[PDB]
Amino acid sequence: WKWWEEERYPEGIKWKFLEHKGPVFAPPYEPLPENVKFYYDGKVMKLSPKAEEVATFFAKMLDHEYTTKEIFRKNFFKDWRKEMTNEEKNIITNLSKCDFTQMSQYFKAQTEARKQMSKEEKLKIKEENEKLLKEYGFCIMDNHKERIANFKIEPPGLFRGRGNHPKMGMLKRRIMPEDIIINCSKDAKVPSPPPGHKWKEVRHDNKVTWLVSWTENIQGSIKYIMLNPSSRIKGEKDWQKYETARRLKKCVDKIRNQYREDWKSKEMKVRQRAVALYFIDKLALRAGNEKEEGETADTVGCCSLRVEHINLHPELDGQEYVVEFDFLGKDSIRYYNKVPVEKRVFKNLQLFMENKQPEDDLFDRLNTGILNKHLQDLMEGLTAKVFRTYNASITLQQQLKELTAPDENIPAKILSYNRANRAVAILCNHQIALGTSKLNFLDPRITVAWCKKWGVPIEKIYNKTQREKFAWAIDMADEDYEF
DNA sequence: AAAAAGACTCAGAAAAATTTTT
DNA sequence: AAAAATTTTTCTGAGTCTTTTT
Repeated sequence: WKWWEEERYPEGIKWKFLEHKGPVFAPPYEPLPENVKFYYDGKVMKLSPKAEEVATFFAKMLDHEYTTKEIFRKNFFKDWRKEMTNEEKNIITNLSKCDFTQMSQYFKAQTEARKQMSKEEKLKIKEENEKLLKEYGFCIMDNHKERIANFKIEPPGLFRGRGNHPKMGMLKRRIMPEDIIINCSKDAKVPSPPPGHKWKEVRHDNKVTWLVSWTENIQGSIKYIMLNPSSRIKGEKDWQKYETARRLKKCVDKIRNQYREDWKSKEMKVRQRAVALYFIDKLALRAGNEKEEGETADTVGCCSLRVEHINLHPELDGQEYVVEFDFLGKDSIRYYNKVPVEKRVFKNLQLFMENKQPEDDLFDRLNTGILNKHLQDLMEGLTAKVFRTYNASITLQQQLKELTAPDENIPAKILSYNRANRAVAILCNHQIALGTSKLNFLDPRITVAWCKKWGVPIEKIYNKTQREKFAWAIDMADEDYEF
């Protein structure tokens, strides 16, 4: 169904009808075989069901060094006791006297056991799996069958944040139907909660896209279940995403001229803003929103850089006015880069950097909101993130341009393609991994044009899954598309 | 005015399928 | 074939940006 060949809905309205079967809850907990033992202070101790299970989580991760760290254990053990009966709380005073080995051994067993299984067994579980997909992996939005991305409820276990995360080891509880909110069209058949239960709520909100949600206990973040990238609802937003970035293309040099001018501004705020944008524009720096203390690991972005994240070098290794960046970004991915900037920028930074402590905010007097506000003014619907797309995609365009070899073999052209990709991955700082940018930053039409231009079969670049994702791009693109 | 809540994009790990060698 | 290597898929965490609320 070439949904791209249809009329987009008004703004706000996401669909008119929607019907799903709700989430597949995590299966029940089967207790350990009586032969599988736990010991506390070297004394066999059979645990309460809830307690046992939790111990199993830990027991199941015992080999990761994860389990050696202080936050993890502290976080872990605390939560576990909560799940203990009173009397258990009385005996297990600490985690250090617990023996999860028999527990650890057991599962490892189960592991290899599975890793060696009969082929028939291998197929039985696939057919099983497949059956699941047919039953809960699709929904009906408006007039068609659409696949649901994540239909399996998040299973209880131990929280695993990125980097030096303060909530590492905390227990994720089991989500009950009483925690789930259902989103569907009023006229649609309501999925029936499991026997003996009730949904938290059933809503019919067509301004949103999700079919189910609930709140994740450890961060209080709302989780959702939405459709597949192949969705119209998904593919449309993405097509629009790239559309916007091309609009930026069309007024980038203008915006640029402005900020360069603002560097000169009287009001320092205007200056911080402008420098900040310089970076975003030039280095592809993220917004850098203000994170809630103690909730996540310490990672910063453009607007949230603390003065200690950059080191100013009037000169270094040949170049002058070099900015040395060194911080952890989203997912705690490290950002390190020595950058020769405009003398003006450099000068502003010294100024932004004076009279402060290492922990102070470089661009104090500035935030993402302030930033984006100005951006939208410059261009309707313009945000810091648009810059990243624009850059990636535009970088891909020229790179492939200058790199694409006419007197080249398909095998050869593919590499040209992949190098052009590295350049992007490089700027986006994906760690090197071309996946993210290929999948989320590059206007696929660019790749479709190229394949066509160079008589290279899409199949050679895009995998099955990706093709389904970029089908719009695939079906509606000239050899002559130009981002 | 601002902060908390809400929703949707993008991120690498872990795992599972596939392929490629030995 | 085994087992090692690579690619694909699943998972859900981590941001951006928005809207509600106070």
